[PDB]
Amino acid sequence: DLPSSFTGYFKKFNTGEEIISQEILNLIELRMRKGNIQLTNSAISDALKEIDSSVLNVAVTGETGSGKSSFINTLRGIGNEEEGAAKTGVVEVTMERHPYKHPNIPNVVFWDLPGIGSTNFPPNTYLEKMKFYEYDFFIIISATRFKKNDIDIAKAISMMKEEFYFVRTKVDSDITNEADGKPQTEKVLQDIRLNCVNTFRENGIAEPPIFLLSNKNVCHYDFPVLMDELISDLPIYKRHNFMVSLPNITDSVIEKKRQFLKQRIWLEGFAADLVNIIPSLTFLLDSDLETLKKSMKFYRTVFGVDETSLQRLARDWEIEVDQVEAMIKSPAVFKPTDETIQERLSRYIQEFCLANGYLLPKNSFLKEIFYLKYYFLDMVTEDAKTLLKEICLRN
Amino acid sequence: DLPSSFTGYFKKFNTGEEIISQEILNLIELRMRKGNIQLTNSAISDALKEIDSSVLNVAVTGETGSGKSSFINTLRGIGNEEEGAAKTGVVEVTMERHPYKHPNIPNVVFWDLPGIGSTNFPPNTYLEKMKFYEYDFFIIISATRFKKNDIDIAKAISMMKEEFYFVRTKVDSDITNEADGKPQTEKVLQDIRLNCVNTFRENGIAEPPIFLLSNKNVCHYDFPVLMDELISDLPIYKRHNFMVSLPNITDSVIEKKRQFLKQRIWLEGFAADLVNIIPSLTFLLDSDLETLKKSMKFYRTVFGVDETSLQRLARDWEIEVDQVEAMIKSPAVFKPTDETIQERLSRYIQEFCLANGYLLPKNSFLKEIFYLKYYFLDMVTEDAKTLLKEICLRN
Ligand SMILES: Nc1nc2c(ncn2[C@@H]2O[C@H](COP(=O)(O)OP(=O)(O)NP(=O)(O)O)[C@@H](O)[C@H]2O)c(=O)[nH]1
Ligand SMILES: Nc1nc2c(ncn2[C@@H]2O[C@H](COP(=O)(O)OP(=O)(O)NP(=O)(O)O)[C@@H](O)[C@H]2O)c(=O)[nH]1
Ligand SMILES: [Mg+2]
Ligand SMILES: [Mg+2]
Ligand SMILES: [Mg+2]
Ligand SMILES: [Mg+2]
Repeated sequence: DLPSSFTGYFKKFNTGEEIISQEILNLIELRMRKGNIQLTNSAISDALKEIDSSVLNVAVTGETGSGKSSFINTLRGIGNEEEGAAKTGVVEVTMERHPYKHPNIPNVVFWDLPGIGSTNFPPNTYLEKMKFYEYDFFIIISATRFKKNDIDIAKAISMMKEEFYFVRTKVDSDITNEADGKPQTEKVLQDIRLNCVNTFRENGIAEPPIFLLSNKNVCHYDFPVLMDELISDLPIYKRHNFMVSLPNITDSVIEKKRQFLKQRIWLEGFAADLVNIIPSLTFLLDSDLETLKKSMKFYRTVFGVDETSLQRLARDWEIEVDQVEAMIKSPAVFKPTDETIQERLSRYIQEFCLANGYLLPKNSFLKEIFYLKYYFLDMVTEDAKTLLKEICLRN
Repeated sequence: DLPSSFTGYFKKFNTGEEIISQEILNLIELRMRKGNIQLTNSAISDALKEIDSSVLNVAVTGETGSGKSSFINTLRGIGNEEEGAAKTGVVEVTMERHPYKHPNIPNVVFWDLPGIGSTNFPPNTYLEKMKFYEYDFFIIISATRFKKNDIDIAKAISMMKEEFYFVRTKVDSDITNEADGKPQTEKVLQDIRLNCVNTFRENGIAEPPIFLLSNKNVCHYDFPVLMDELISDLPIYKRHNFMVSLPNITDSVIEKKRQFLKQRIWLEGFAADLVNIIPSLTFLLDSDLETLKKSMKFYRTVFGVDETSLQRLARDWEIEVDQVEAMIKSPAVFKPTDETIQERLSRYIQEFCLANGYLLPKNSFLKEIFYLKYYFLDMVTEDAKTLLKEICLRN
């Protein structure tokens, strides 16, 4: 039956890839069996509302000149040259916090916090004037080893039953400087991980795990692990909003993004009344057409394959966007061509259903718009991996 | 007579533009009158030797993340991307000094000094392990206001009868952040100059003058004044080597460079035996031809009009060097063209002497090579100003 099926699509994903908890999924299944379409749709819409309305506030504290402002621009996927991005080299020194919303996901805000050092208030008033209660978790950055200042902040955070994370930036510079001129014969990474703990263990018991990374190289070292760790500690419903905002550094992250978005499509489709009508018949409406345009540009912006991000492969090899656009099939979706869109989308739907079935029990179907979303999602995901390969060979 | 004339060319320059002191010029004039060509030439060659052999060691101390490493690359005229330049963002943290010679003037070495803060030794051993006696003068950098650490270093420097200079970097970021969003109605510069003194005056009496500048904008604010101030405090004979290494930020600096080089040409010409032979006759030798090539590429590298620096106008407007080379007459000197070089240099000499005479009393002349140097020097200087205009309109 339908209740059985909706429950199961959630099962093909991993336990850490759940867009919604098992507590609510069983609540939706229960309502569905009741037969009251009103309450069922409402519960699903509420779940979607909870996810979409979910706000994440990340507080970042750290000594000057470590890479925390560049760390803000890194996760946001923004260069250190833009005006909307955090000032990457220069430091504010306002004793005043400044928020930074994600360019694509406004519900994601990063806070650059003044180091306790150079604050003009006793740490008792430091934390209060900060308003740290509002944040979901803390990120602690240090360019070298973590000093007492940073450590004392950590202890307070741990004491308040909140999560914190130590981030050691500029690891690339250490390896380069230490290795420079020496023979070919990952020792630097091991020395730094101990050095951070050596200062920790001196005053602070039970040194926590520390992540060594480089804001200039998001794809290597412990950068991937940190993102994975942050999501797991976050509440189930909060993972969705944060996940899509993360940098597309690997195929795993890209695929993970696809998986979450796939579940949201499933949810959205179910929130809408199901039908007995097979898609790919007659023509689509302008309203549903515009909704696909908004959904498409949303998927493209998340996987960094949007026209704005298409500006940044043009600089990698000095190659115009058109040339970059040819590799991927994303931009060539809403392009005015002789081959109408009403006849083009009619083609996408047929290929998808023949290869993947209708995803639902016989005689039951999702609205046409939802099947197109799965197709686009798959298309953009594949494009992200294709674009990724070209990116990795350079720089 | 000849003694009278050699003395006078030095007089047409400013008192602060003297490549050599009045104490030695009078020594050269005395020897000349004696008639002993041996001692006279030797004295001049010694003067040239003293200047050329002159070594300058600049120690730079400062708290982390102010712009002192970028300050090293700024004066050297090197980007923050090169390997030979000081690591511009990242910080060494080796508790160990590192030298940086000028790319064109090896006798100019900049030292990035670890802040007293984070040194593991008492300041009594700090100064000693530093070996600060070797430096001619100190540059003190601070990204905001100067702390007790910096101030105590300053007091010790002042106490040792040595010159020091306070440099406040990143002033551009302060003005931008403070002005951001506000109406059109130089207040920021006045507030910072007092803030530096406010911390100074608290413990340190007689606040010294402080220079506000930006490593991202060498041409504006107090950057020009600092260079002028540094040279004046330096010993006469040491000015030459440092001057030519300085960034070509203004016409005044470029003209000043020309003036010093003009005096050196004069000296070099006099060190060589003078003749009764007029130049621009017959043909030049390959040895003198090669000497002109070395002297030309030397002048071009100083005024930043060399082929290496010609790479950096190509990025300003995305314009190939050839296009940049057309504006200036520097690169088109040693280009294989139908119009031989033996006939080309024969043209430069005639135009120069007709417009500027022989610079010496009747029947007396400098060697041909020296007149060509004056011509090239003038040509390169004019090219520097021409190139400067194109640079200033952009960025
Ligand atoms: N090699 C390397 N350099 C880095 C890294 N992160 C930052 N930097 C360097 O440090 C500068 C960035 O300073 P910034 O990020 O503002 O420091 P911060 O950690 O944000 N703290 P603050 O906000 O006090 O400055 C840049 O000039 C850049 O060269 C990194 O991961 N690797
Ligand atoms: N706006 C602005 N930013 C600057 C200036 N100087 C440096 N910066 C910024 O700060 C970083 C440079 O750090 P750096 O120069 O190494 O600091 P420093 O003063 O050399 N001291 P240290 O050697 O300890 O780092 C760059 O990322 C750059 O954005 C300046 O004059 N203006
Ligand atoms: Mg910041
Ligand atoms: Mg929490
Ligand atoms: Mg340095
Ligand atoms: Mg001195």
